Amino acid sequence: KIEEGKLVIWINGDKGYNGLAEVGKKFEKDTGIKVTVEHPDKLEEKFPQVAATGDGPDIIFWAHDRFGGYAQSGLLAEITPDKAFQDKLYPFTWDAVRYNGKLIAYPIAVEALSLIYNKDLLPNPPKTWEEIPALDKELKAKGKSALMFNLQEPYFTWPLIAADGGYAFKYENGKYDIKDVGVDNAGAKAGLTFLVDLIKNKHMNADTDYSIAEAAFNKGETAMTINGPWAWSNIDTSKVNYGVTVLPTFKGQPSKPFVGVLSAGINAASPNKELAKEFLENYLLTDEGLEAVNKDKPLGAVALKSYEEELAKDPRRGSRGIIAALGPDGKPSRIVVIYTTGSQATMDERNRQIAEIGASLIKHWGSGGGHPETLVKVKDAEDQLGARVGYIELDLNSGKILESFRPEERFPMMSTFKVLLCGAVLSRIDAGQEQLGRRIHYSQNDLVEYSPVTEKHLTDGMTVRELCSAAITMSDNTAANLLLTTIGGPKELTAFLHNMGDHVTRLDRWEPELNEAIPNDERDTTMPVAMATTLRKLLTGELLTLASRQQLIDWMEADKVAGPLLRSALPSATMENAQKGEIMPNIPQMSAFWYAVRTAVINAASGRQTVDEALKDAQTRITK
Ligand SMILES: [Zn+2]
Ligand SMILES: [Zn+2]
Repeated sequence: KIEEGKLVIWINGDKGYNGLAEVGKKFEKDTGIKVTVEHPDKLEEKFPQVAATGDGPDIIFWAHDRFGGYAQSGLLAEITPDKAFQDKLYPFTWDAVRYNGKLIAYPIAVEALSLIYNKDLLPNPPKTWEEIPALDKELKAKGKSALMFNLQEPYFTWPLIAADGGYAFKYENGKYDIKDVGVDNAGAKAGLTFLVDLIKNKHMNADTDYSIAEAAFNKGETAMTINGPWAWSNIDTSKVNYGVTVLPTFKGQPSKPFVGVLSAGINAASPNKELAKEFLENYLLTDEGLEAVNKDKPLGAVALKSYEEELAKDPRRGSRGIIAALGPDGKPSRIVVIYTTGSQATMDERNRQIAEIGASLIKHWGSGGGHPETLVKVKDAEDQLGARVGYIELDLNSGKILESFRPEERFPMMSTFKVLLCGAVLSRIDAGQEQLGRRIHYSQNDLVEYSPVTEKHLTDGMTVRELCSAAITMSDNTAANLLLTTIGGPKELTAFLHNMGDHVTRLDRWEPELNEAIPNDERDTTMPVAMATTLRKLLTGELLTLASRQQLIDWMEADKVAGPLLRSALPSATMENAQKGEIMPNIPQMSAFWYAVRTAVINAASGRQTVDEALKDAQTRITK
């Protein structure tokens, strides 16, 4: 059935098939094997048909989502690359091509929508979705519009719908639960409501599809569009002075686009599995291989770290203190605490220094922790910032201090107290005294400075779960106060810590007053060693349940990713949108998702159905 002795490749017409062919000639010269590149019609639908009969191409290129439907039947082969190669790619790209611990494909490129804006019409793009209506009113006066994108398809509309808590299918442990769908939740409804209101207020049109949006932006008629790298060439051709940036926020939370991982899967019926893995590992997944493909058709962002760093260069309220659990894709094994002080340093300077300590930590991981170089970088941090730095690196399992610097001096906790706060919250949940979905209502007066999520939920309210997430990940100050009120205030948090053996850490004040940090003021302070030990008691033992531990870990993970610690260690517009987005579920049940959600959006857009009933009907359709 399948030719013995040569490689046949199936890649889509929109992708750089001619660029992959040049890599095919680079392999042909070195080995002496005829590399064929074919682009047939409906290749993602033809592959289930051909591979089932013991036939088909050796290597298939497609987004990872359909690849789950091949691993179920048995059409894809297991992938065995060494860590010497698995390190060269991003840790999340592999988790997109995993089915039951197995590896079914090599990740090549990452696809995610981004905000594209005309620099001539709009030099400074909006940071939030909420400011777009008033910006559209500004631009209509000049015969232009603010934003035009494909409203017909769920994929283009999802980033906004999912932003405030929407999801396709729940991912827990590793398996996607086909019964837990989040297209019906309050977050999804708020998201769709905003879109519908944009349509109702005539900032957008219900008829706008892919070609109407693309032509309107490329002709300079609209200031913004929403698209992926597959559209970049048409804009280059159009000669519009354009930038690509992070999608706007909605209710203080990032837009949540679907993440496609263009992947190269090896056919299970193929007799050339080893011959294909050589071409993919040693030829394609190199700087030179990706170069040829990216030249033919821009891939956007790539799976190979060395080449993404090069592409990221293309021109087209922070943390004084930090707390992090590292080695996280598997159970975290280390706690890091760092505090910076003084009124001299800018946040960019603070962030730069924290990143350098982070970069130093990852460099010497698995070496046993506490490498002399990292202590040098910490001392260098105190130096450059012109004020005391506190630091501790702790092994989560042993409780052993791997490194310390000013471990027993007091430092203002500031935003780091919020993890301890939500630790107390989850403790009341475990006991039956609290529910993560209990909604809390509040007024304008409750709002303090630096409250990006809470200030957009005045009419809606917020669940305890949303408050903890906003407090930790978005550092929402009002959120922390509202959570403090639930447990009884700063004295109760202090009482909670003393009851679990931490007699150092103290919270005395509310937000924003707890942030002021008067020199040597002992209010709202901790020690690096106190904080790390307390964090350890919360993340090990029986102080929280497994479910609560995992949730505390998951809040901290998003905080660590959004923060400075990992910036210089593992650093694009496509990539940054993908990092805050949703990995597209690799199940055939996704077909039911696409059908129902498309119907829901066109019905809510037209006024055929209300937003509530349109998404209820969609939810019913999925879980049927
Ligand atoms: Zn919300
Ligand atoms: Zn005490």
